[PDB]
Amino acid sequence: PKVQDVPPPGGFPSIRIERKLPNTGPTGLAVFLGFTAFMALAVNQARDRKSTN
Amino acid sequence: MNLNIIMTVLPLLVSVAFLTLSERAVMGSLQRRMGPAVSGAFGILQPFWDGFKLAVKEPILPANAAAGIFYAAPLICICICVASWCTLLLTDLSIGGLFLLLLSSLAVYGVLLAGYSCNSKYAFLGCLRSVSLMISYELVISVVILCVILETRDGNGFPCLNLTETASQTKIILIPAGLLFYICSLAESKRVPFDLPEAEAELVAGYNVEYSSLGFAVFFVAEYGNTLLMAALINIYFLGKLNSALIAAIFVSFIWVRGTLPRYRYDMFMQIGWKSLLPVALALYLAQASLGY
Ligand SMILES: CCCCCCCCCCCCCCCCCCCC(=O)O[C@H](COC(=O)CCCCCCCCCCCCCC)COP(=O)(O)OCCN
Repeated sequence: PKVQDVPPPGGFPSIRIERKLPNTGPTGLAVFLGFTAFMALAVNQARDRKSTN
Repeated sequence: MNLNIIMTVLPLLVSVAFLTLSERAVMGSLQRRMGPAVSGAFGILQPFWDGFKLAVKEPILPANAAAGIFYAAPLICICICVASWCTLLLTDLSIGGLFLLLLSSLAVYGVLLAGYSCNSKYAFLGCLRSVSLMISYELVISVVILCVILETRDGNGFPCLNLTETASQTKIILIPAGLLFYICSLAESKRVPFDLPEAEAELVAGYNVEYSSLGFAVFFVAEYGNTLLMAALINIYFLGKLNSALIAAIFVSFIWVRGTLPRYRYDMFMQIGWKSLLPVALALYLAQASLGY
């Protein structure tokens, strides 16, 4: 009939089409510093074990 | 004999069945599906249906293959899995983990024999590819074990590889070697990243696909059993005393990594094992050796 599916008056609200770049976070240097610290702690634990044994 | 063997074998069978159920339960959860619900209500009984049904299916007479080797391949795998678990839980063998390494080098035979049964020109290459992967990542596992033995000493100070003594202390120094042990364990179980088979095996290139009865059943059960053994070894060596929860968690981790990572091509994984994993494991070995006693 005279009533058909027509877009609502004023149009539809805007949508997002483009991609979102989310590459934020931890990087290489922090991992290196953390690994270095963990390795030092491991070396200390190793020495303590090797002496007690 | 001893009553302990019953107390080891029965838990392995139950656990392997629920390992198979877990594999799909996790994959469904990752893909917004649900655990199988038509087999029963709780879902506890889902694997038993598959095994019992596989028993019912009519046997197929062997074709153009030696009967002995065909029967032998399941027996070999079902023997290696049993010996491994029973030497992991019920023995005091000073070099017990070295024995486990030997038992893992014998898993190559089952794949090879299965390939031989096909006797196809394509299948000869396909089996050679699988065995190449297993031997290549077994070398790396051996180097990692060498790293494990430098840090493992007993109360009397005697160097050894007793699973109870390596388990007794947790050493954070070894964690760099545990990552390599975990990647190699993925490779030895032919998980997705190192799952060369699936792409080649869509067509009948050759594999355990030939069996379709009690023979096929044991292979799949053994596959999960080996994966669980690797999880136990990762726990016993790098994560302290044996914990059932940890073994299950490591298996779940295997499934998670499987899901999240695409497979590799033949050349790529083998190039990773020779020119990436092996130099890293050698550097970790030399570093641990140079740290000293
Ligand atoms: C840098 C610090 C400076 C100090 C020097 C120390 C050197 C590092 C020593 C630390 C020991 C830990 C090393 C971790 C293992 C990684 C091995 C090396 C990394 C690597 O080369 O990348 C790829 C190997 O990883 C892979 O891709 C294997 C496949 C991975 C699939 C399965 C992954 C499982 C999850 C990861 C393990 C996590 C455990 C618990 C979840 C090769 O690839 P490439 O071709 O790019 O390199 C070739 C480029 N010419």
